[PDB]
Amino acid sequence: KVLRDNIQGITKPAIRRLARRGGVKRISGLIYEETRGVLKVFLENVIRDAVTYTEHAKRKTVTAMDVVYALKRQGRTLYGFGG
Amino acid sequence: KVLRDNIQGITKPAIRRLARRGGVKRISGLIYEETRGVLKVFLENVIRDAVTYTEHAKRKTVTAMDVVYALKRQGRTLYGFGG
Amino acid sequence: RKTRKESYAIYVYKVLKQVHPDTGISSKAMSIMNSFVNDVFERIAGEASRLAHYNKRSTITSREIQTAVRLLLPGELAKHAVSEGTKAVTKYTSAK
Amino acid sequence: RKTRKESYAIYVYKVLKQVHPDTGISSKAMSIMNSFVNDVFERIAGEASRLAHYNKRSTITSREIQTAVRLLLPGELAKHAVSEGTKAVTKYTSA
Amino acid sequence: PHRYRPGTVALREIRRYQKSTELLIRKLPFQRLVREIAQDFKTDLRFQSSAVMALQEASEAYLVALFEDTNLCAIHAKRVTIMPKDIQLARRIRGER
Amino acid sequence: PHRYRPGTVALREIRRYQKSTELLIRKLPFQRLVREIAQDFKTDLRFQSSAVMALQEASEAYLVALFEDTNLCAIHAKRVTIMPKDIQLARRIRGERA
Amino acid sequence: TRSSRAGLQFPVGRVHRLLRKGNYAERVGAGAPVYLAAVLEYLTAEILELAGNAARDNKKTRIIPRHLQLAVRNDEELNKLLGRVTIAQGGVLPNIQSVLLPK
Amino acid sequence: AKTRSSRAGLQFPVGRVHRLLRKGNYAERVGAGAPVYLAAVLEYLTAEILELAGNAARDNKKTRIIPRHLQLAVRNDEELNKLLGRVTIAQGGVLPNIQSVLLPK
Repeated sequence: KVLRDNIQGITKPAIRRLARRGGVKRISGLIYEETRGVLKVFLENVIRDAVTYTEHAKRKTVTAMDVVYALKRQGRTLYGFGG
Repeated sequence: KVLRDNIQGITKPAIRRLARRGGVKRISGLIYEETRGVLKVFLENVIRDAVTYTEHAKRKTVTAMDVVYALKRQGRTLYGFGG
Repeated sequence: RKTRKESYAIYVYKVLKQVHPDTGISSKAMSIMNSFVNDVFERIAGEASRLAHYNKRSTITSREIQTAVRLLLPGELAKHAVSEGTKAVTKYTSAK
Repeated sequence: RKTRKESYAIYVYKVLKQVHPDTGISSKAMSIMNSFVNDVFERIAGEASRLAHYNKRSTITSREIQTAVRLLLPGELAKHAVSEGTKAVTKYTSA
Repeated sequence: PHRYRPGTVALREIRRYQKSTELLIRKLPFQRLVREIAQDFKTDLRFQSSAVMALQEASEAYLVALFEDTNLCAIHAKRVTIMPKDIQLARRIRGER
Repeated sequence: PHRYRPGTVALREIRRYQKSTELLIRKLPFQRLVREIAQDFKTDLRFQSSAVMALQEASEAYLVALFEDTNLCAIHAKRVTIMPKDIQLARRIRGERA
Repeated sequence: TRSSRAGLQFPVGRVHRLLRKGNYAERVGAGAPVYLAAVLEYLTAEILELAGNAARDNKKTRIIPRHLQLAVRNDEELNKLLGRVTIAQGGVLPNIQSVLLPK
Repeated sequence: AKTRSSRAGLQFPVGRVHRLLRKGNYAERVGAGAPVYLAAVLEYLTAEILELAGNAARDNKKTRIIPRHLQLAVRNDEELNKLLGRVTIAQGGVLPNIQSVLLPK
């Protein structure tokens, strides 16, 4: 079956709060769907690598270490979850 | 003694040719000195690392390999010189 | 006298002949191919190295090279790469 | 009785007690500190490994760590790390 | 009764969210998006809860810093309003595309 | 006489220099700049000719790409002319500038 | 030779040597050099394929570095693999931005 | 002095660092000075960051370094900011920075 209709759980006020922490004052109406596409591409690229690592460890559970290793793979190193 | 007056050897028509290959149609007058400073910082960062490599090899001649290793260090990998 | 430097030049030629029998290559272009192979070698090997360490293993086996190839290469490029890899491994062990 | 998970925690608490003897540190903060130490460890070790390989040496000596630190750290931080490392080697060698 | 001028609550919200460190996406929507994207890669996958926290910490950090670059692109075009084209300029320059 | 409208030879030169691959900085000025910058790191140093060639290939590739990004920033500001602020925005985003 | 047994043009012996002399791990399995040498050969052929094509489009019999560059930067996936790489003497792709064109 | 840390005057474990350098496939052989130098550099950077983050903590009226103090610390120091320029510090937030043109006139 095809999975869909979840990206919209990243809501307009949530994207707005992220923009605020980024210092953004005024937000065009088209930004929200654009930010959803951006975040999906990001999550796709990282989860793909995380799963590749998980697969190789012969596991069925994605570990924080799999993600940490994947973030590091993409040049997006993350502190506070291991490694 | 203090060394100076060589960066201006990177001339206006040379910066212009570079901009053209970059697809730039019109060039402000203040761009030329700005490009001199940018190119200085770039060469600084790269030559510094290159020299650190020469030093460690206990040499007096900077090799193309030292430069290649430094470019690579800086995330600017270069093919065709001993990669 | 004379000094020996190894390169993949002869193998790049051999492969060039497979894909384009009627075309050749300059020295400069040859040096790029050489850089390219070394670079990609280092990149897969490094990833395979890390995979082994992450899993607390002393050995880099084809399976590490295979995963390395899938973290490294993009999509279609990986799919084909995994094929040629698995293929050559099969042919090799069945010629022991 | 859960698996032994090594940490730099004890050292980090030491340094922190030398430098701020009344200051504490949370779980997450210490996790970040631990990731910092591992990260910089890997970066220096890696650059040393490359230096050795580049010079056809089989050995990673304090001289490789030193050059690794000079390529890796920015200016002043390098200066200080180099002197604090040479100081440790000099001692170690005599005692 | 009382009404603040447009930009006043926005600026108040900037100062507020730059003071704190808590995640800004609601935890359950995010988790469901993580499981869906991963499902489309491999079925029947479990997640450590910390693996989802790690994906959310990184994801929100990425978007915060991207909104920073986006904001500069907007200002560069003498604008105050961020637009999809500012995000796209940012990502192009970053070499994400 | 004869005069092309401003921008015509700019486009001719774009087409021309995106067609070729030869270096665009004169070799000896660049070389003297390299030696000058290196002296401030270690005195009495020799350079392989290929080392200077590598530095020039790399530097020029860097500047060409940077001018691409700069051009995109200028166009972003509805402009046709690149300005130091476009470079500074480019480098800021690239993470070179702070 | 191990190349023939694997059916490769690329040297399985040399790759196994380099993997050991390279401090990647204590031990290197027997399949590892074969797989790696095959991946290396595959990517080689992918780039030579596309750059002989460039060469022919440009009316040449011999691949120069511009042909490798044309090859890599017109291919999405190669372009991405080499995205932080600089191909000596390869130039750029012809691309003028639209608004710069006369109307 | 039995420990190699003591012999070096370090708080960081030279032994464990020597272990990790061997079990890490960095080179065939690891010299005796390498772990000492490295453990000492690690100690220096550690102290550098704790210094600035205990300071942040105190500015904030707190006895405990939480990760935001580490982030304030790292991102206000130019050189720490650069060493960790591709790093993300869980739960650390951002620096307060509103752009000028956004300020009311």
